[PDB]
Amino acid sequence: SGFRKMAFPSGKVEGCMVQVTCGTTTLNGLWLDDVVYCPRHVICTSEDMLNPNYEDLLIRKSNHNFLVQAGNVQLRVIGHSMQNCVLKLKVDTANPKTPKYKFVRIQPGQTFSVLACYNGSPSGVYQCAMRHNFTIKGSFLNGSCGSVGFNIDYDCVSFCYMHHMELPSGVHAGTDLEGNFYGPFVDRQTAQAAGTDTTITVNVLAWLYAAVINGDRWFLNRFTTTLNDFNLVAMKYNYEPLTQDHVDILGPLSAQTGIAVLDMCASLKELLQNGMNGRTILGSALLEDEFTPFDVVRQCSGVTFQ
Amino acid sequence: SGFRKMAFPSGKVEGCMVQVTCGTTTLNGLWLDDVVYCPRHVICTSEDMLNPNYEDLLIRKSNHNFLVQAGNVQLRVIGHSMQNCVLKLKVDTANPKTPKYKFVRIQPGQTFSVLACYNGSPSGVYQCAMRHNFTIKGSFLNGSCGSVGFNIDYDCVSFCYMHHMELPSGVHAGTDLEGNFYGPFVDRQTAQAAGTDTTITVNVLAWLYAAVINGDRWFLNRFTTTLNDFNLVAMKYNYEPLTQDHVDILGPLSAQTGIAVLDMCASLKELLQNGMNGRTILGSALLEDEFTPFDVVRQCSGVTFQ
Repeated sequence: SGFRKMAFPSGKVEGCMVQVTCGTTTLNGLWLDDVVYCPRHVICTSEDMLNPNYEDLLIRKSNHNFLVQAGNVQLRVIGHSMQNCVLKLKVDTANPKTPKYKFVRIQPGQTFSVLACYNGSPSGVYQCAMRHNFTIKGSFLNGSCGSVGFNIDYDCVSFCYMHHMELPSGVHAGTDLEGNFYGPFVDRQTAQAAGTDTTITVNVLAWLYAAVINGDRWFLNRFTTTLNDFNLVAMKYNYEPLTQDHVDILGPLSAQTGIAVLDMCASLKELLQNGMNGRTILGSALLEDEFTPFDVVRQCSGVTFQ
Repeated sequence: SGFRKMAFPSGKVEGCMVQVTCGTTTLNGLWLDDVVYCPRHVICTSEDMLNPNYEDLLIRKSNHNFLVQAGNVQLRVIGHSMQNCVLKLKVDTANPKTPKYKFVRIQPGQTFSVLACYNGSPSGVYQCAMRHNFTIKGSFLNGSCGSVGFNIDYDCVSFCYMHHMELPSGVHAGTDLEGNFYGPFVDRQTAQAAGTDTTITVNVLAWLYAAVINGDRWFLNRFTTTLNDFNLVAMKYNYEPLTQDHVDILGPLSAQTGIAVLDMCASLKELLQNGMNGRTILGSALLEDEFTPFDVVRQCSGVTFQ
């Protein structure tokens, strides 16, 4: 028992992180097979970032201008290509430590693990969620660009995120591994507002299920509700409207706990209206929304990876 | 910027986890060099755990009764020894993936990363702290025993924790890697009460520094205080008494922020007396105490490991 924000074991991704330098700029790349993936803004100076023309900046770069270092090993770049907001560097050596992998573009609400890296070296691992406004709330300092987010399934690593920017508000923006940003963000040092950060309702419900499984039952109430009545409340508190797909995803947890989804929604309603009255749920004094239904089933049934 | 509970990258420890089976019991071991370390209660049935005589139970076991599996590889056990509450199994093969490592016994307040494992396979990684009552607040299901806690420094993995028990209250107890339990706990299925779980004051202060570094400044107040006056408050709220060693450890963070330790203590005081009035600090609605001063300096200056 107990319930923790828990990352995937990072070892498969550690073995893929390299350092990429171009002129004076150093950041992280991901070395899968014989291709190194990195933020295209590796070709930029501090000044370029104010208003980069990436196509023009890229012209003044050749293969040899990209230094790729895996630990101390220097990799040889024999080809480069810009794909959306990421550079692909062809190298002469396949990564021996390449795992089974896929590139996925995730939907808002889905969670993943970040391996925060500096100079091609891993420093730490934490969980986060793709927010409904296409930001993440990470921990990223200068040099962290190219750090990646992922999920693991048995032996397959699904990369879903590459870190590119911090917005002036201090939240984080980046791309999938095809180089398309999540949301409206651009790789330019200009003003960019996020948008309303709505709570991921289906995640909060999952976490309520988790609490119940773990003996934290005080918030269960006598009431039920309707999808429409609940959603009236959700919309007042900037909660994502709950859909019948959401109800479906919560079915297994409903089944294990014997608590119908809508009963759980009525508990949520009363929490939103009355607050927590200074109590906690699973050691938090606010409603947590960065656990997916899958995250809870995982942690509650001890799923394992190779 | 941003501040997250962040584990060490787990890859060095992944490569050390094996599965240990003895009769009907399976749990995790740690394979360092040619020795496999595991909870001695691997020799116990469910019934034995009510009142085990480990010395007597161990007599009816030979080398061949310990099956050790690293992935699919079966390791050969050529020697066994019980040291406190852990078994050491000598195997005929040195772990090729053995890192530089040490065994450390940590002090209350210190944090570490847990790699939660089942059947010798890693499922996830999270941070926790050794509490002042020698428990940890983990996430552990059946089969998790032998999962380890650690810290990394450059290339050296310091193991400080092996998971052994869940107490009837649902918190977690275990040993250092010499097999000595943290606290008064025993490897027997009997009633065991934890003790008062006091807040780790020096950690809360660190996390206040962290918040300030990250722009969360609302709780800074006009006041200062004294060690004795603060401690009068700490003792009322079940906070660890702050010592001058604590003040010393916070010096670098005091220096970076220009906020004297005792000014920060007076802010804490007012938080303890007035609550948070429904605001948050670094996205929490309560005072967090599982970041060490070191943890904050780490995350705030991007320290890296090989």
